[PDB]
Amino acid sequence: MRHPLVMGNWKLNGSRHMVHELVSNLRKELAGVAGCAVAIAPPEMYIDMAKREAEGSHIMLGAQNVDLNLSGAFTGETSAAMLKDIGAQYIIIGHSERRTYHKESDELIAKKFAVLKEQGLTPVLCIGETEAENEAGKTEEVCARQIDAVLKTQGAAAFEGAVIAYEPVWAIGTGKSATPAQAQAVHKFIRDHIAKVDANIAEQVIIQYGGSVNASNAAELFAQPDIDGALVGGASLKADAFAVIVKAAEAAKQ
Amino acid sequence: MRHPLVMGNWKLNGSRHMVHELVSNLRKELAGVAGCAVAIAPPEMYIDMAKREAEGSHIMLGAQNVDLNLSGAFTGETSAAMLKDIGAQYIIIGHSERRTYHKESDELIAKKFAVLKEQGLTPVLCIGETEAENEAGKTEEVCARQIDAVLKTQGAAAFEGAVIAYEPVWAIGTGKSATPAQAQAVHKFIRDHIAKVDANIAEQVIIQYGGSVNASNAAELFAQPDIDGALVGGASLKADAFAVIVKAAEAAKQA
Ligand SMILES: [Cl-]
Repeated sequence: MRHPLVMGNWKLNGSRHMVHELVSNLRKELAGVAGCAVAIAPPEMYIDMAKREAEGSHIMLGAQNVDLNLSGAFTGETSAAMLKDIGAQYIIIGHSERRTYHKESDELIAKKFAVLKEQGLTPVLCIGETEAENEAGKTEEVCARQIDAVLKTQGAAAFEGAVIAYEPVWAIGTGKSATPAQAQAVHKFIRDHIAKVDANIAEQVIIQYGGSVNASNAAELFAQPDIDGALVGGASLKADAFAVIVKAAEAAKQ
Repeated sequence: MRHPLVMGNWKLNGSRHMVHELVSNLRKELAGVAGCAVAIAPPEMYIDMAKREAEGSHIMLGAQNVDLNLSGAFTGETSAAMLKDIGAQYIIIGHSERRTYHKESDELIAKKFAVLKEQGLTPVLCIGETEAENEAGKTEEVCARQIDAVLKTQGAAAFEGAVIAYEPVWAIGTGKSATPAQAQAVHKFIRDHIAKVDANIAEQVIIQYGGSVNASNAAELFAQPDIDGALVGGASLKADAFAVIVKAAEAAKQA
């Protein structure tokens, strides 16, 4: 029985005003929630402020990316040691926006995963297939490759305490939609793939859905046995909507 | 005359403890400075804390990079609107570490310059030639090309109130250093290049030296007429050393 995790990826959205309002409203909307863990990833300059504002709540912090070095002559980079130092626990790596827009390779993302692991932070490893890969029936091949970049170079124990987020990139448009059954099939495949190396590790990995989640499909999605929560995008910017998703995850896994 | 600017590029160095200690020590060491402007660029997650620690001093804040979007579905990016909101003013763009390790193009860097000007922020445009380029006699061609990415798309007016930092990249990990005379010749070339388009704008541009600057060598660099300060790396992590540099710039440019 895995404790669910709902994480808000704020993407490139935030301000001093917005952080104060949204974190305060999240605390209020999440009052009484005990059965679903909650994390947020504001833009990096606001992590400190958000952590301090989250004091008194159960909201955990996180970040949207990390680089490979801990310190040194690396102007503009993000250090895992510094993310740990300001209080970010859940660090998104390999998001589709970075694999695409920033050409981040599977191997680079696996290096990120390793640095996070060495610092004692929790990677949120994003994986998923494109429109063409999905059409060609390559969903499993792609997800296995993206996972193997870590599994084959770092061992199954690399996944102890880790999170994977499955992004059905192929379903981004309003023309295509992933059903809970389709999502479940991919999550089961992911878990089964790790289980071939270590069944115990596979059992404890948190596999979040990273496709669009709303109040009308959350119950069904979270009703699936291998779906352990969600990495939420736009809905994370509105406290009421985000809390509905968190409560649905709590209700489903109780 | 041009009022000098000494800016500390902390690079990938910082922690809450380090920020508090360093900013406190900088406040003390720089409290008596009048004739040199000072900025610091901590790692992005520490800008807010550093800005709050600097309140009450003349230390200005800055950042080490920016991306192109103000907001939206751009996981992991840095927004100029957010840098403005948290209090950063001097934004380093095109640093040699980013042109090399992150393959940032002249054109990308010029787009970053434009977004910063749209937000009322001050670009610190880094330019400079590699070991191979220096060996090939292309110092001027390279600097001209990197500057032209902005000048030929946004005009000389884009350089109002802006800063340029010249990095002799050929001096990094080669065990060599540019002499003050060599640095001065490059700075005068950069200024003359902009002057071909607008002499007035060229006279007011702050052109910082971005090679290695140390408490020991700051005076000899700041004695040069077209060197208006420095973008300091390692010495920026020790308040005593950084203050010696600031004071050297103040003394060199003082009435
Ligand atoms: Cl110090």
